[PDB]
Amino acid sequence: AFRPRYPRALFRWLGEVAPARGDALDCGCGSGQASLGLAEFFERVHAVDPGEAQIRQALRHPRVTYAVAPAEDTGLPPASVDVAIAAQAMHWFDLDRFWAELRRVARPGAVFAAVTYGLTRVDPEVDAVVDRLYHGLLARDWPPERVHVESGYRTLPFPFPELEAPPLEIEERWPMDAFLGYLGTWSAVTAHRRRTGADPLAEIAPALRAAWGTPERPLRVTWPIAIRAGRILPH
Repeated sequence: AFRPRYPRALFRWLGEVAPARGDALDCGCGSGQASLGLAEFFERVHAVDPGEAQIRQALRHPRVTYAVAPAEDTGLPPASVDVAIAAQAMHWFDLDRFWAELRRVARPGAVFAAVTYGLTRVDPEVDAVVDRLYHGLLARDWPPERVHVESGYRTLPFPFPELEAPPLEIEERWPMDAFLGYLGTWSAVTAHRRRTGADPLAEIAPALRAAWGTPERPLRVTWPIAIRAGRILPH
């Protein structure tokens, strides 16, 4: 199964807004899914996640240092970070302890960005089918509400003077089978199977093929990126 990747443009934007390009902190890094992206624009990447299994499987890079730690207690030296990102949903974060930690590690002007993405879009025919899946067939099966990440962090209590983030999107070039594989990663798809014993992707596949046309043809698939960003400490 394949998953959307944050684009180079996101990391490039972080490289420009940061006060310098020395040190990036990846807060809740999982297995390094965004860490290598940061490494393109920042000299050192410090990546933390509390999950030992995630860190054990993390993708090695010469300039990325991983550690098992919560985002709120990184162990990093104070005043050592130019940018910090949380791009895996701020999972299990105590926001107020987290903000204290960012203030401790930040250099003057350092940027924090909470980053997520929204519902995949392809074209209007395919989107109608996806909308029926997401809002219709899976409506009872959405996972427990995570108000902040679901709002694109619009609702996140955010204590830092904010930047205006530019419009950005994830872009992939996927044939139908890759796109179905991706839909199969949604929590709601698993939950639907647990509840009904039926595969909702099998149910929608005829309609999806009709919308797709020739299933082997790769289409441009996008996801809109949502960012809430600001300066942790003043310049």
